[PDB]
Amino acid sequence: TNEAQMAAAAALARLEQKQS
Amino acid sequence: PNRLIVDEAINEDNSVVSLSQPKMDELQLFRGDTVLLKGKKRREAVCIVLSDDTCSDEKIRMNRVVRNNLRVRLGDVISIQPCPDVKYGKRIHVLPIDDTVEGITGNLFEVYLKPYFLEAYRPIRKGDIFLVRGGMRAVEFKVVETDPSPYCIVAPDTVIHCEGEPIKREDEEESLNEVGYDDIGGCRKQLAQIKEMVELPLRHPALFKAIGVKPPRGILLYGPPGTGKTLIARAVANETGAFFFLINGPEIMSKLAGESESNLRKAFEEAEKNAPAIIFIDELDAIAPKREKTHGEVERRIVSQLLTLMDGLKQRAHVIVMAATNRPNSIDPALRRFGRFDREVDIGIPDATGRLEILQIHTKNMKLADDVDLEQVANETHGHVGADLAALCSEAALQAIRKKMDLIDLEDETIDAEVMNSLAVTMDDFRWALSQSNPSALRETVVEVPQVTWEDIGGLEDVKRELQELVQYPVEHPDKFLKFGMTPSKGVLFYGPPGCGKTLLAKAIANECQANFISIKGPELLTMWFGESEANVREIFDKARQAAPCVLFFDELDSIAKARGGNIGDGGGAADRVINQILTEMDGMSTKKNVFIIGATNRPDIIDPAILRPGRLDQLIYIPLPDEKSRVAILKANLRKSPVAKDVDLEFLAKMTNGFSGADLTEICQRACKLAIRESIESEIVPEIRRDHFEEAMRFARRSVSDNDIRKYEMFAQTLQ
Amino acid sequence: NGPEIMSKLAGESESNLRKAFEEAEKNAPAIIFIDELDAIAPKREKTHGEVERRIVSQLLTLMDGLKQRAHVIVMAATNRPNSIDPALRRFGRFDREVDIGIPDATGRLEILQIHTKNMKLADDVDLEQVANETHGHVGADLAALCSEAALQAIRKKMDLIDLEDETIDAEVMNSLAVTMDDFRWALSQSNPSALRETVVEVPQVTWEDIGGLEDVKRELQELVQYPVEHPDKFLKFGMTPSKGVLFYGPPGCGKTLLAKAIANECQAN
Ligand SMILES: Nc1ncnc2c1ncn2[C@@H]1O[C@H](COP(=O)(O)OP(=O)(O)O)[C@@H](O)[C@H]1O
Ligand SMILES: Nc1ncnc2c1ncn2[C@@H]1O[C@H](COP(=O)(O)OP(=O)(O)O)[C@@H](O)[C@H]1O
Ligand SMILES: Nc1ncnc2c1ncn2[C@@H]1O[C@H](COP(=O)(O)OP(=O)(O)O)[C@@H](O)[C@H]1O
Repeated sequence: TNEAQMAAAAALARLEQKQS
Repeated sequence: PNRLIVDEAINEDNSVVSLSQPKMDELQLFRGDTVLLKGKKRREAVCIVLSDDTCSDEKIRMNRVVRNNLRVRLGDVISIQPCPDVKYGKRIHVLPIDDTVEGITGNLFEVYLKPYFLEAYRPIRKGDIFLVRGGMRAVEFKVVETDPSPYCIVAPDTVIHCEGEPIKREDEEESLNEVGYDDIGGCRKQLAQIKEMVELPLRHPALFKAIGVKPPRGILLYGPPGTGKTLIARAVANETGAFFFLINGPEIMSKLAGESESNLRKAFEEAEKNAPAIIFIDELDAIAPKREKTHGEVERRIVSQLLTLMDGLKQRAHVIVMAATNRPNSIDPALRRFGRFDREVDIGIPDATGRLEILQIHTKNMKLADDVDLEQVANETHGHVGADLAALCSEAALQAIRKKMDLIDLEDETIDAEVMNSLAVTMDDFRWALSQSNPSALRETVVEVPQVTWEDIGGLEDVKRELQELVQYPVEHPDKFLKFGMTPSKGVLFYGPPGCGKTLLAKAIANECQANFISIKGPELLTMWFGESEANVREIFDKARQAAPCVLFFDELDSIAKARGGNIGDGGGAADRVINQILTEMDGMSTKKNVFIIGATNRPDIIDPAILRPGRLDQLIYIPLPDEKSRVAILKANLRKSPVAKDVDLEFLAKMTNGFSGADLTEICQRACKLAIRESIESEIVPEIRRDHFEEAMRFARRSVSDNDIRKYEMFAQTLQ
Repeated sequence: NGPEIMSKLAGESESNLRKAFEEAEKNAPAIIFIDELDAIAPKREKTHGEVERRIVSQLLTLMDGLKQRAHVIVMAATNRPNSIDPALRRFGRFDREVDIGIPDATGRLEILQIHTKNMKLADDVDLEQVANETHGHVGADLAALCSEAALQAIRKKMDLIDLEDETIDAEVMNSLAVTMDDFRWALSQSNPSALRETVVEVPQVTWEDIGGLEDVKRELQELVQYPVEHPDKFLKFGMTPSKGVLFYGPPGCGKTLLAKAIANECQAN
């Protein structure tokens, strides 16, 4: 659902910011 | 079904787990969906599922924060279910845990919680514990009140409260700052080997009672001081939950005869009563030195007592004894016999990647400035161990807190959290720390996968391919070697003029193969010969066996022959004490250990011919002086570190330097650079190396191999056909 | 065993050693096994302590007391006969000795077959190839090899099915097979304990492995086999058997294979 994908988008941003 | 084995994660996020796609399809969930984790003692947690290329199908990867809240440990199994009805909350109340808030004061919400939750959209459940790092502290918080229940996503528009006294940690939960596996940097391969040996006996004792398989009962760790030997022993006990008991040589030796043996026995009795348990004996060589090396009765007695207690582990169920020593050969050999400490793990010295990991671990709580480059530090910190890298992080923080924070701080119990969070450590602070620290393991050899690639070697395209066939083909295509009855070579010797890249060749193949590179240099061969300590050759080969897959490179094979006079010397033969031990170890080394031996010499006419016989370095490769296109490649590679003017004609220079080796082309590059520096300095009493600097260098640089030596090298290669 | 006796205080080590002999007589027939003999009775020149000398003397007198302790045999294990008090090897006591050594390729296969009796092996597992690869390994190393290979199969299948309880279902164990990949992994993690020792065995080289030299092959048979195949002919004609032969000539012409081939045909070590 949408609230779960909103949490996922924030988790992906934190992960990619640390990887780059 | 829907049951996954709990393992470690690479993603450290407090609300995320990683699954392999076949389990995401079985659970009918998609990347980014929220799931609930069902742990032990009626405890659960909420998280987001992502994916990676490292999780196996049967495993679920999570961090310590999730395992602690679920009251589960590595190796356990939990149930997973989707929960698509997750929504965001409107209000949460989060308070710190007293155990982690010490030395600091101020608005902890603004420093920690607000950066943590704001625009973060984290799923949380009431009662969850999570860690926020910063300001040189690691502070964990508990969720004590939420309006939605039992879980919700914390949105940036929610109200976050933080009013009340710090909370005391409950007995059902462990502190997130307790030593665990995430505190260990380098030597991750060694930790994996230990986990394979230890996790099951302690986490699943039913398997070894029900199955006719023998557990390990002891593990010996060895390497220089400060490498993490004692850190691993503690981390393992904390992660598995086994009762930990600490023993150390000096303390036991500080007791009188009869007291030392009684205390040693009690340590084993306590481990059994509290089983599952792990006993760690530090300074094993100090508590149990070789009996044949000591005349003291008490020291011989304590060795016998330790050996008896180790053998008693056949009766003490679920007790594993670990030990640490500086050298595997400094302890009584009885300890290493089948049983007791028959399993050993070589910790050694962290490699460049591990050293960076250690620097990153000990800076997780520190603010670093944009100019900080810990990878550059890890590359410069040769001879340093984890204890030294941790010291460098603390010492660099000392400069940051002295330069800026000392003018902010008070002579009081606590420091404001707001100012500590903004305290960045600069590059000059790590550079200062590096000058103050002194490596504790600079004499010991550092064995690691080298960073030399094929692109770093000019020319020799065919030799590069030959090394791939010598090292990779025997294991990538073993069915073709069996089909044609081919016996793979155990090693190759390089010969020819000096300065042609023989050292880089061995490193480059080790790098591509992801194999450890062990470098033995002339001074080591000479030390063993002169000091009549050729027995140390066995330790060199033993490193290759433990470091496998690896490449064992013996440089300057003629170093002893030259030290014996080379062309004149004595009236004897090429054999000597050290080469005899090397040849013996070569014959006793099997290709099944994935160890490939490479030799190099610039004077093959004065080395023991035995090393060239079948079964030894029977593959011979001639490395001539670089040709026209290779010399250009060498000049271009060597100049990658300096600005070079567009007028510099490197092809013209290479055409003139017909008799120059790659090392001699470096001399030209270095001279042209130094000449550019000289002129640049004089102009202030230039921005790049001009053609005039290379042409001037051509009048000072010389070939190291004379025309007579070039013909000798070619005639030798011709003689061998 | 050494450590059990040597760890005890003066007077305790001697009493405990004497009790062991008293119990063997009381329960005769009996066998006393002394492991790590060199730990209690090392070569005299290697120990000077008063306590160590006394316990060695106590063992020597207890061994001599076996004249009265009927039906009691004492066996001891050491690494080298030359590391222990030579007095032990005097007539009686420990005068008889047997060289156990290490297994050869055939013995290693037998050991692997023994330690796999309870193991379910996959069709790809071939213990003969393993026995040939495990050079320098002893029985305790091959037992560890089988254990490690079993552990790999357990992790892959037992945890995969998610069976966590106090007991293990017999049906699951019945289907738990150990593949050759698990043995190869265990071989990579195993480390031979006898790799430093000289290997003595009957060689696999036969005469068919050597090209040419037909007359030399016969000459070795005359020198090595005939003295024991026809001992009455050597005595009858007053022959003095040769104790050895030297080979000379260019290198790489089969000098080593010739020595092995004759050792093989006569089944000599
Ligand atoms: N391999 C390693 N990885 C991470 N940290 C390490 C490692 N080795 C040592 N350290 C750090 O260095 C210090 C070692 O101190 P201690 O635990 O007393 O070990 P030692 O036995 O070397 O004295 C600790 O702060 C530890 O975190
Ligand atoms: N073909 C080449 N490509 C790149 N660098 C080279 C080459 N040949 C020599 N060099 C440089 O010259 C140096 C000397 O090489 P080395 O193999 O150590 O020679 P030697 O073993 O005879 O002393 C190396 O550090 C390398 O940087
Ligand atoms: N007559 C032969 N028939 C078959 N192979 C031979 C013969 N002579 C030599 N070889 C090969 O040459 C190698 C070296 O022989 P070897 O007898 O070991 O040399 P050396 O006795 O000088 O050490 C052997 O491995 C063998 O394969």
